[PDB]
Amino acid sequence: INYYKDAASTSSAGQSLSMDPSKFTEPVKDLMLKGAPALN
Amino acid sequence: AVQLAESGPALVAPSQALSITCTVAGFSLTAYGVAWVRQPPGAGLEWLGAIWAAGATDYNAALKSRASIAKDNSKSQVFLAMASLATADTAAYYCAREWDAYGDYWGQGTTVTVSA
Amino acid sequence: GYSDRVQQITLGNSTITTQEAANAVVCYAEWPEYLPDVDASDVNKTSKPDTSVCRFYTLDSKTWTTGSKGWCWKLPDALKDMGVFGQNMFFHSLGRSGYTVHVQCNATKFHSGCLLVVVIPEHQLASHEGGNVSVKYTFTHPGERGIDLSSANEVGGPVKDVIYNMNGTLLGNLLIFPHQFINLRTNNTATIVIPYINSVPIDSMTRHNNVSLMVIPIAPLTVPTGATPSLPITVTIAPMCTEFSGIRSKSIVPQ
Amino acid sequence: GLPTTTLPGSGQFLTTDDRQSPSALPNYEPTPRIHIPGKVHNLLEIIQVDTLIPMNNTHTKDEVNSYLIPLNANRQNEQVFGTNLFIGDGVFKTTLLGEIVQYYTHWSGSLRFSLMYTGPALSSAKLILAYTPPGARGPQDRREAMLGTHVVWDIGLQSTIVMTIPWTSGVQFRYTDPDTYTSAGFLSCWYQTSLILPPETTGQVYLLSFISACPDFKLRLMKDTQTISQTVALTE
Amino acid sequence: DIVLTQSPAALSAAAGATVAATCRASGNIHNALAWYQQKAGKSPQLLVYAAAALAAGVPSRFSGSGSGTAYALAINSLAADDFGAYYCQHFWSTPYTFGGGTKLEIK
Amino acid sequence: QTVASISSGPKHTQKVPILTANETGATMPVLPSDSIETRTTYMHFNGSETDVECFLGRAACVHVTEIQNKDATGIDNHREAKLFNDWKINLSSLVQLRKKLELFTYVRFDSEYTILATASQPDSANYSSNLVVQAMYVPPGAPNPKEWDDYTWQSASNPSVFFKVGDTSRFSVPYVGLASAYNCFYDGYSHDDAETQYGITVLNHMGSMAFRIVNEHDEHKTLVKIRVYHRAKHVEAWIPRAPRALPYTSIGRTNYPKNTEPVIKKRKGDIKSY
Repeated sequence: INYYKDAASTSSAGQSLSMDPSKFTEPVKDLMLKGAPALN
Repeated sequence: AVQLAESGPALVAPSQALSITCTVAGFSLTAYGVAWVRQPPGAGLEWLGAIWAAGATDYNAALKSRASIAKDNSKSQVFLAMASLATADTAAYYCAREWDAYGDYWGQGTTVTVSA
Repeated sequence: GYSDRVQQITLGNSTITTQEAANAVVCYAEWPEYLPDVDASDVNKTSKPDTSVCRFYTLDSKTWTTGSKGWCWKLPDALKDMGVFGQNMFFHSLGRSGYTVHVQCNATKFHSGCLLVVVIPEHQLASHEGGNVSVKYTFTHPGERGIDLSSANEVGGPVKDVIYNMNGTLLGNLLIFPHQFINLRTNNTATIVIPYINSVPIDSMTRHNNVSLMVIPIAPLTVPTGATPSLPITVTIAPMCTEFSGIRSKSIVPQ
Repeated sequence: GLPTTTLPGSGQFLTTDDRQSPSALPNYEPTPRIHIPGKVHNLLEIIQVDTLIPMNNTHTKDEVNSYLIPLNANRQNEQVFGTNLFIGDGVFKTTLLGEIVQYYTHWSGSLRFSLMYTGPALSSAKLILAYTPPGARGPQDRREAMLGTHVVWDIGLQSTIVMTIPWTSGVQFRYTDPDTYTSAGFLSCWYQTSLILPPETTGQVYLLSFISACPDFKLRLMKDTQTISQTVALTE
Repeated sequence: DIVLTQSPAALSAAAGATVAATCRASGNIHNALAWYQQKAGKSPQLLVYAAAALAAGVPSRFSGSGSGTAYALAINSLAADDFGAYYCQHFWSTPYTFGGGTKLEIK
Repeated sequence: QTVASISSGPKHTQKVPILTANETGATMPVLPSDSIETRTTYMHFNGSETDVECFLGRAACVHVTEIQNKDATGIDNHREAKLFNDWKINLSSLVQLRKKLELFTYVRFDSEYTILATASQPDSANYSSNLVVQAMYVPPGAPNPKEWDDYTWQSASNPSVFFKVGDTSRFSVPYVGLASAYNCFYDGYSHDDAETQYGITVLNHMGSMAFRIVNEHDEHKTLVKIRVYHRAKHVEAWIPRAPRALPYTSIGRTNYPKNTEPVIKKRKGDIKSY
């Protein structure tokens, strides 16, 4: 229950539960399979 | 207390062999290698060679045929053996524990005189 | 079949081939795109001078001479004198651009050495004086020649200690930014595709550098015996999805 | 009027409590969020990125050689490097894993350790990367190193081994601060055969060591870090 | 091999002066150089390792510098303990050859 | 119920997951099950505390200033006499929140300010005074206070909060950045000029706060210390950065001091040591 009319007044949203690390750990153009040779 | 005490015969007739030993205290030879450096009186330091921490050896390029370094890991003794001595081998010989592959902890050194 | 080492990038009338590539980095897995209407605030119809600016511009080659600390370029500043892209950068109030940055350093199988080719968004440089001293405009805007990190500190200039990334961080932690290595054993080529990264949809291109490109030797250049103790590094940058808005007179910058 | 009772902790300012508060700016319409790449939702995303370890922290100054692990040619059976695995200390204190680890008290899960060979393409080396789980000492001769978790790494067309450090702590988390009960053990690399260099090449070649987290990595009990400090407040 | 040319042969100086000894190598050492102090009739003592880093128990008067093939050992405000013969040694694979030696004398 | 480790047995295969190329700039998600024989374990863990709204979303002290309740008769400017004090709001003067925020290039959050005021009478007071503090939020372009009791403190359009000393204030402020995020780092200038400031931008400008004791004065002096605490909320963060290693020297600049201490700990032994 929000006691104020502003969205800035509300408490924290919580865990986003996205957890998508591939934009930082695999930013490569060609998909490299785990187990494959990296550069054939 | 890292110590490398040299010991030699110190009076060798020429065209004979050296049996110069370094008894090792404070560390194990399986973990650290030992370098050998001589210094003839008046002149400068000459790197004789190094036995590495697992028995691989490297030598001075001018003295690969004469010198041979071996060790006993259990007895903590490193041996320097120079064959077919000349009179220019009169020098105080040193040992060093290796330290980032640099030589330090230099022993007191035993002077060897090769004369007849 | 097809190798992951043999790549071709054609942009405009420019082509780059490489036969010793690694897999190209697309920064934060995002391809460069034009500004959509839902993000735009500037009401001008943008000019998209596609094949005339979105093409590879080769910068001056750097010689990597075994005591080299590194090199830093600023985008869009490194391309401010590059053809029609350089002209549209000064005649327009606004501009956004992604980049394909391509770095070249070939060697023999006998050479060794490793370059860190990294792209840093908003690489705010530190002064060498500390305190509250700023870096002057002409030092964060060197153009084609970039910043040579092995050169000495100059009054008004940035700090050039490569271990602290010119900003007070550490060299090892640059790998959180989109990067590649040119390890001479493996590749002669780093290819990084950068999108437009900013808190604003479109921005002034002359007063602001969106990304910096640092090419940093991590493992030093060891040449074989009797070889030339120097390898040329060439950086070739192509703008991508380049918009320009707010056309006016040619802006005069400090130089 | 509702009869209320006031509890303990009333009027306290718990800095970590997450309540609603009145807005100083009613009807304020903030700037539209445009799409910016690289949005971070969770710090476990970005500690899966590998960053360089300064394994060669044997100098009296921060330099690039601190990240370079030297290999030597005529070496059988020897040790390349060794370290303990206190990831909030030592060689790991300055890495991106270790910097974010120091914002938390407890860590669990597996580490991802990478070595990158950077010598010439006509050089060859076989190395053995050992993880010693705790209880034993740091290994001394490669014979007690390979009794633990190890990877033998032939160096060829792919310059990177990725050794995981698997999790060994029935005490389900460890401390990020160095604690003897929650020591993670030891990491060491040894010459499996040796480094062979091609002709007309001399000297040392270098390894680059990377650390990151596996996706089973856990962090909890958020705390202040020992990295940054301050004497006086900063000014403009 | 790598020949270390250490220069000069002798440097006579009084206590409190700035003295620089120089080693020029025939190949790139990549900063794998050691400086040694040897007094009269004593064992050599490691002063500077890695061409810039002072060893354990070395006074801060000594300062190694240089990179590539040229390396310098500078002493700020010489003391009486700082006299003797100084030696380079590189450590780039092998052989670990020495320089010629700089002897510090008293005016 | 997320699987932390799968059961893996002996493998003898051409698929080698633990050999790769770091040259590609990618980190391969190599599991423990890729190089040892594992058992099945479960996470029992969601990663809720390493969430960036949990990470940046607790209250940090961002500013400590002092104001004095004091007889103002015969005082020139009232700001050097600490009768009022203005603070340009920034999250980079105190370094513990600064290092957390500067893990990211761009950050967007609604703010949540907690202002604690504490008093002290260092000499010759018969009583502790019941004092009220005005914290007036002063946006750029508002008339700044020059007196402790001038017309600017009427605050017809500026947000003010009245609160007792010893008590605390609390109010949220929305994201007031002009751009879609705050710039933690700004590689640039306000304009193309040879002498303009580098990195100091209005892209992380959050407003200003002006503080005064609203009480007139007593016989004794009262030293009121104000402690603004900031909690970020509805946090969005972009472009994770290399963490700060060196001490900071100023607000808004990445400068580090000359002749600083080495941040990497030197090892006692060689690279082989433990």
